[PDB]
Amino acid sequence: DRPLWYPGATPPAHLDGSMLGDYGFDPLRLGTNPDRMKWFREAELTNGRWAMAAVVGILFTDVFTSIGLVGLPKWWEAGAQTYPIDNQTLRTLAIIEFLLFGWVETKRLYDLRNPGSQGDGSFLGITDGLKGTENGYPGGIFDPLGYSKTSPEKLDELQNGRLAMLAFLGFASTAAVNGQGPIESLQTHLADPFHVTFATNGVSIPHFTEF
Amino acid sequence: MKDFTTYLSTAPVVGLGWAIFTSGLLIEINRFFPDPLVFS
Amino acid sequence: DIAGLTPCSESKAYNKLERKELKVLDKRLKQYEPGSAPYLALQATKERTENRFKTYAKQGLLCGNDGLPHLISDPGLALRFNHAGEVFIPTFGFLYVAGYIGHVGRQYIILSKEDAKPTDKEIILDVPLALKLAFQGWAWPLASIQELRNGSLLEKDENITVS
Amino acid sequence: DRPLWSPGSEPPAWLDGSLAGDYGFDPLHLSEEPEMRKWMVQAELVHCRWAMLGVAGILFTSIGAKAGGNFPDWYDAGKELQKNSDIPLGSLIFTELLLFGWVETKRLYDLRNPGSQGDGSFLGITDGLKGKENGYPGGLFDPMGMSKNEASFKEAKQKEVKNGRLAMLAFVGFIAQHHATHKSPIDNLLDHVADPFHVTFATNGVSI
Amino acid sequence: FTIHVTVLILLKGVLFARSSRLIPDKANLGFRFPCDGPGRGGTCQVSAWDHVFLGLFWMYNSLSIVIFHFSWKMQSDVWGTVTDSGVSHITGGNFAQSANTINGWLRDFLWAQSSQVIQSYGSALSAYGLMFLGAHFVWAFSLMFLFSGRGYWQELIESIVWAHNKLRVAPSIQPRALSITQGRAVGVAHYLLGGIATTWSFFLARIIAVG
Amino acid sequence: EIGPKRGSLVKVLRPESYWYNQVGKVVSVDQSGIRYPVVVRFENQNYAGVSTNNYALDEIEEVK
Amino acid sequence: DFLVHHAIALGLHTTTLILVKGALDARGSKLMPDKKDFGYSFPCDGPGRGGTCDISAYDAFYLAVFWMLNTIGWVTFYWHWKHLTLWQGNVSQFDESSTYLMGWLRDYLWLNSSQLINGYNPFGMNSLSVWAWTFLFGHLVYATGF
Ligand code: CLA
Ligand code: CLA
Ligand code: CLA
Ligand code: CLA
Ligand code: CLA
Ligand code: CLA
Ligand SMILES: CC1=C[C@H](O)CC(C)(C)[C@@H]1/C=C/C(C)=C\C=C/C(C)=C\C=C/C=C(C)\C=C/C=C(C)\C=C/C1=C(C)C[C@H](O)CC1(C)C
Ligand code: SF4
Repeated sequence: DRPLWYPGATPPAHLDGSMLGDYGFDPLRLGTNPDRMKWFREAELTNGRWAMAAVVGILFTDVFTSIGLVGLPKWWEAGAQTYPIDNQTLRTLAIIEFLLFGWVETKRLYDLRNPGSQGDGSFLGITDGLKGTENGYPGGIFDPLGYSKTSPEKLDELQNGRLAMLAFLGFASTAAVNGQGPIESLQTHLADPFHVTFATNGVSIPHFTEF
Repeated sequence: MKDFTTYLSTAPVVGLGWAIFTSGLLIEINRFFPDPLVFS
Repeated sequence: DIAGLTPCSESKAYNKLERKELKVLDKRLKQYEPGSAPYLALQATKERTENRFKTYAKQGLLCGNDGLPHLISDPGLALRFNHAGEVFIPTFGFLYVAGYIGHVGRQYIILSKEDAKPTDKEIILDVPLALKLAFQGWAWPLASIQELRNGSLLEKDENITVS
Repeated sequence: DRPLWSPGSEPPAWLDGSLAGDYGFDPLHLSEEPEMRKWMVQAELVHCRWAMLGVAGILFTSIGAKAGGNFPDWYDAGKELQKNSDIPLGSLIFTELLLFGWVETKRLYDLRNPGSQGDGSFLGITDGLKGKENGYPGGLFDPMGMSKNEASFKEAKQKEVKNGRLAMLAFVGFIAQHHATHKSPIDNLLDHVADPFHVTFATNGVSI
Repeated sequence: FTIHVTVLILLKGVLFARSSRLIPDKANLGFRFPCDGPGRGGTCQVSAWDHVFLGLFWMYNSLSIVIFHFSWKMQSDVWGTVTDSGVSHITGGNFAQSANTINGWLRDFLWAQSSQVIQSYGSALSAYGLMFLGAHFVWAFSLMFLFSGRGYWQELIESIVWAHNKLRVAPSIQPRALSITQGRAVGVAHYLLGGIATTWSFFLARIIAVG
Repeated sequence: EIGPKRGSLVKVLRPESYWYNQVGKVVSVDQSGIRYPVVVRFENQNYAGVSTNNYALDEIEEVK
Repeated sequence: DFLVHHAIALGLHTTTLILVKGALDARGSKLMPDKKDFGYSFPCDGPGRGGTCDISAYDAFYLAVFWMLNTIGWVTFYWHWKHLTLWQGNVSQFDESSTYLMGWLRDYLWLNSSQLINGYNPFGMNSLSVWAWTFLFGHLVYATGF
């Protein structure tokens, strides 16, 4: 077990066992039954892995935007910029997004139920590559860099993934009361820290004391 | 004191503290953001 | 609009009802002096009344021929015509609170019955335990489906019958 | 075997006399249980230590105001200093609430579990940040070795409490003889020293 | 007539408390007991307690009339504004002609003096208009207790205990229906409270808004 | 021994009983040929206030 | 009209519950495992077992009639007033006042009971005197049952 989210005396009951990114953080005891703890673990990954690849489109691009290299729009209004384009792809995108994910995800849903269960003649000829080593960590998807014996580079995958999940929650909240992008919000806290915060300007609290 | 805390743990007393909380919370929730009907 | 109802902003009876309810206070305000406390009390009520009417109009409510706001319940029409906060969203707010009361009381009942003299624990509560469960019930839906999918929610024909 | 608040009264059974500033004073039978007693001695000391730290701040300013320096009354000081400050209210509060939640929480879990914060998690500090006693830490909060002797540590605990009880009574004084006179504490002192017989609480126009 | 009857109910309970022809041994059963049994054709409300429970309704009925007498008489024949030419009573002196008929007590007292209470919405007397209704609710609510019996209720709770048992959420303190004696007491209490509170609203609103 | 063991819990099968499909401790068992020997004690009271009753061999079965 | 329909549903569902219970629990209850041996209509099983007054299926039908009359009352009170406003031409009377209970007591009951109550006045008598007499006659018979 890795260090404790409280340094002091918060005894966990079922997290002493091995697992990735185990810091003993389960007050509500939602991981008591092991069968559904096994399910929530994969949820942290798909949310972790998806959130990180999403945060780059908000982050890697807006940094280049504030510097002035590109004139792309902000994420809070990128959706209304696509469909008015002459060469556009109007909303058959919601449904095709579901028809495409529905094929992959149920293949992932039936793996957690029956691990390594991809029949011999079910797919054309690549039935062997689709078998996975463990749940959440398949083999033939990564081309290099998964043959070490100390496999816990996974801890980087989680600490980076949990962090990004905070980012989008902050992007969405910052972009609902500040009215500006995430990086524009950063340039202000650096230029005038004490004035631009969640307390006084960002109306997250009813503070009206003009005296 | 062990018996006093036990008296305070009876049903009539714990319910009195509950009522002051729920009623105090609702009245305070009507005093500020006055008379709500539609939720934004 | 829908169901032959006008919005409250465009209605005449809605504004008629505002001019009426303010006229009662203005007549009542004439009796007292300007700087007195009864004057301050009525002016505040006037300020609240003016705020109640404009906020209900701003919220896209629907007022009928009588001039009073009406609510819509079908989520389809509510979402289509932007009237979801009225009924459809109040339903989820209450269910989360109602479930929280159930998941808490159910756990206090089960845990006290695992010990000696559970009858005393009902009339003389274990307040440290009750507060512990009351602050652990924020994610009550997760535990329910966890307990349903597991099968430890329901009892199985170990209950008393009558015939 | 020791002095008491009212001579001749039988002291309570739970107040043995080991605690600092123990005079057998608990008619309400509070701190009769070990766990509550373990909580109150830590509550008394913080209410003390904040009183000393605060009351000294009032005397320093009220003396500097009487001498000529630009210091305001301890009352209505947060109102006139915020009018002309670059830090808005709200950014100053949750800089205090957020920073104290760290300390105030670590102090809590040393109470519920002694020696727990010395695991070395916080920046690799182990020998410090583990409590010597309940409300009396050391190592880092005692840079000078003024606590590695039980003979001189037991009486210092008696002075920390005696100058403290006195201190948080004084803060109640400032509240009271401000509401009556609406003047600084030091000004009320020089008046009593000037005409002791005439200017007392009886002649303030209040409390009668 | 209302006083001689109220004495009959109480005095009968006193003398026949210790023994009667129907039940020669009541003293061993005690002061308050619901019934000896379905035998002798029926022995329900034979105790002295149940005589008091009956005397309350009569006593309440007798006292209510002694109040209507004071209100209509003093409004019509006594109270009023004095002018240059005599006195103008509140109800024009209608006690002499209308009171002889029961319909007069329904028309000229109830259907008339209830105008100030009904029309109290939107004024300072609005609380009396609410209590006027609230008092009717508690009065009727008592009828569930007086008319029914603890048998129907105890069986209903069993079918409710099944559901509370099915979900493993049941009280260790078993639920039991209100006792026969309590049921009767609960009735007369909610009965008198609703019967008395109505007048308390029907009077003060009538008289504060003078006439 | 004729019947269940002392101190053993058993489940009732009288349809008439307040304790039907419910569990109780065996207080004692008589081996003299009585029709209803098995004495059982429950924590929950019945409607009258009695918490014990003599049951038979066929009317009781193993727990749960 | 929304609230009136919902109030009706409450009356219909509860009335069925009072009856359905007296039927299914007619054969036996935990309080009385053998009701079938006694009959449909009996007094009670005695003051024992905490009290058994009004258990029989007859006593369930007995209690449902009170609710039945209450349910049909609402159904019928809603028909009359909604039609009076139509016949009088002022439909706005029902729409604005039927949303709160004092409207039912003020505008329907107390108001429309003016010509009736004056059936026999101390000055004279109209043709509605027979109805005011019957009006009270009902008020009295209802009280004698109490
Ligand atoms: C976790 C990452 C994260 C970060 C780095 C920021 C950063 C910022 N937020 Mg923000 N925010 C976040 C999450 C985050 N937020 C989330 C999850 C929410 C929803 C609850 C919000 C809601 C929010 C509002 C409503 C507002 C900001 C604002 C701001 C800016 C000013 C500081 C402030 O108001 O205090 C931040 C206040 C908070 C309550 C969030 C702090 C708590 C986090 C979780 C602690 C994390 C620890 C530490 C900082 C991590 C270091 C990461 C770093 C090295 C990259 C600043 C750029 C203000 C603005 O207008 O921007 C100009 C503003 O009005 N935030
Ligand atoms: C005003 C008179 C009155 C009232 C209010 C009721 C109300 C009720 N009767 Mg009922 N009944 C009555 C007269 C009345 N009855 C009469 C005269 C008879 C014939 C004698 C019956 C015979 C009868 C039978 C046979 C049955 C009922 C049943 C019921 C319940 C049905 C379920 C329900 O509707 O949910 C609730 C309805 C309400 C109106 C809620 C009432 C409580 C409100 C919400 C007040 C809330 C409390 C508030 C906080 C104030 C508390 C403060 C105070 C404690 C100090 C219900 C509570 C049935 C039942 O058992 O239900 C399962 C049933 O079987 N009744
Ligand atoms: C001083 C006057 C007084 C009054 C008015 C009451 C009133 C009450 N007591 Mg009581 N009590 C008293 C003195 C008093 N007590 C004394 C001197 C003792 C000895 C220490 C006790 C010991 C005692 C015990 C052991 C119990 C009561 C219980 C009760 C409640 C009966 C259960 C019920 O009907 O609701 C039924 C409740 C439900 C079906 C669901 C719970 C929802 C409730 C209504 C919410 C809580 C209501 C809250 C307490 C109201 C505020 C208090 C009120 C009097 C202002 C009732 C409100 C019982 C109880 O459980 O209290 C609630 C109970 O077990 N009392
Ligand atoms: C944890 C307590 C608890 C729980 C989980 C339930 C759960 C349930 N009850 Mg219920 N009930 C309770 C207490 C509880 N009840 C109490 C105290 C009473 C006496 C007034 C009743 C009387 C009752 C009746 C008459 C009926 C139910 C019914 C039901 C079922 C449908 C929900 C409903 O509408 O009920 C009704 C909800 C209430 C009457 C409100 C209960 C009062 C409060 C809000 C709940 C008590 C919480 C508790 C005091 C807090 C303790 C917490 C602890 C940490 C200290 C459902 C499974 C119905 C059913 O049979 O299902 C088909 C039904 O007809 N209950
Ligand atoms: C903590 C110690 C303390 C000290 C040193 C003082 C000192 C003073 N107070 Mg004061 N006061 C205090 C506490 C204290 N007060 C408390 C707790 C209250 C609230 C009850 C008051 C309420 C108060 C009012 C209302 C007034 C004063 C006034 C005064 C001044 C004139 C003395 C007088 O009129 O007698 C008044 C004395 C008292 C009412 C007794 C106070 C109670 C404490 C416990 C007294 C004993 C303190 C300590 C144990 C012994 C001294 C320690 C040390 C000096 C040796 C003087 C500077 C007057 C003033 O403004 O001066 C012009 C004035 O009008 N005080
Ligand atoms: C003996 C004491 C007593 C008396 C005398 C009364 C008298 C009365 N009560 Mg009652 N009441 C009492 C006790 C009493 N109460 C008690 C203890 C309670 C419970 C606490 C109640 C609760 C109660 C309620 C709830 C009500 C009454 C009401 C009434 C009045 C009935 C209204 C009426 O019918 O008008 C006069 C009746 C007539 C003019 C018709 C007379 C019928 C005659 C006698 C029969 C003739 C039949 C015919 C000629 C034969 C035909 C034969 C063929 C050839 C055609 C009436 C004056 C009602 C009321 O308040 O009035 C609004 C009401 O609803 N009472
Ligand atoms: C709040 C806020 C606000 C303001 O305004 C701003 C700021 C300051 C920014 C803040 C925030 C922060 C955060 C939270 C976050 C960020 C970032 C991250 C975490 C991530 C990314 C990002 C992340 C990520 C993961 C991305 C990428 C990665 C990867 C691996 C991909 C791919 C791959 C894989 C799969 C495997 C193979 O074999 C290989 C490859 C092909 C190579
Ligand atoms: S009160 Fe009930 S149980 Fe007693 S004799 Fe009468 S009907 Fe039977």
